Amino acid sequence: ERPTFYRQELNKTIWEVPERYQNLSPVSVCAAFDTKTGLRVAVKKLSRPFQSIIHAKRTYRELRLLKHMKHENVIGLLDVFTPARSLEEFNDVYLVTHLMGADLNNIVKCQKLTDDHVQFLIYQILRGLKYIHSADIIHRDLKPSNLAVNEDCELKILDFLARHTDDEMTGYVATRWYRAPEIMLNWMHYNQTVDIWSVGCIMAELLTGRTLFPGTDHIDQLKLILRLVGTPGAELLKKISSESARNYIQSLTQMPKMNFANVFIGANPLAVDLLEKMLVLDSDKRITAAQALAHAYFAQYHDPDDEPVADPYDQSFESRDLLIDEWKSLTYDEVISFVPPP
Ligand SMILES: C[C@@H](CS(C)(=O)=O)Nc1n[nH]c2nc(Oc3ccc(F)cc3F)ncc12
Repeated sequence: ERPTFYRQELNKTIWEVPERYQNLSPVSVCAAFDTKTGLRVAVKKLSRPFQSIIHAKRTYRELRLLKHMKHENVIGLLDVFTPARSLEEFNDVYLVTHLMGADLNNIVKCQKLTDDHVQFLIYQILRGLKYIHSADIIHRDLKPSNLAVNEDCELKILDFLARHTDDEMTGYVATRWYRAPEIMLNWMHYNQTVDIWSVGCIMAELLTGRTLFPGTDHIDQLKLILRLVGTPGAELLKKISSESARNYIQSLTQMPKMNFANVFIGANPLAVDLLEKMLVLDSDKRITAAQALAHAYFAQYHDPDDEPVADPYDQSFESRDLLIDEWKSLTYDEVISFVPPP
């Protein structure tokens, strides 16, 4: 049956939530206490979820994605609710997940982590990614700020969705530093391995305490990337479906791949080897999450029987054109059909 809701203004926003959620505090996301489960939770009220087709579809997309994700190392949905009693009244959507303490930045904080810390942290990211990728879902925007960790260094992947504007990808910004070159410059139709590029950047940063490719702009970042991994070979150049981008790439003086052991001085030789396998220019040749988990660097964490894959994820809706009310009705069904985890 329908729980009792109570009203409360917070972010100059009127929040109407079930009584079970108490002590709401702005952190449009609020920290709260779930009296039913005893969990500290984050409650997110979507703003204008059905204002346009694009926005309505995005609301549907986020809910579908969150409802599907059932893995230790991936953000899960604890609850989803609306104060509405019917489709006609339906206008607001609230999403509930675990309140995560801090992100990966707060932990790195300009400092080198121990090799054991790096092992454990990257292991969990790859474990989550294997899961995510097995459902043919690409994160597309993995960075330290989308990786939440608790006191015990237990990690969850957040975000996934919305996507950054051209303005916020411009200049000296962490929003672009972990992005694979093929997606940063739209070289081609990208695949799941864009995320592996991002993991390599993250891992290097955990090892050195420094951003791997802190480009001041797209062009500066590419030069930083190509200095490390070398300029593309003929094989890759053919794969760059963009004639314009291909032509610019060929304007650059050729450079060989650097010695990673000389770049990551003092680092575990197994970490160096993994980095070389993640940070490959040609995305076809990048190591996958499943393959990376079997790499000797994770010997003390790897367990083939404790690295689950996801149930199939039906994302046919992505290529579907619908009206606002149709995306809305679909979103409503998803809210109403939600079943809480054990
Ligand atoms: C405060 C923050 C610090 S942090 C980890 O981002 O640095 N911590 C968080 N823990 N959980 C979170 N969730 C969201 O957004 C949601 C996403 C999906 C939902 F179902 C519900 C949400 F509220 N935002 C932040 C956090």
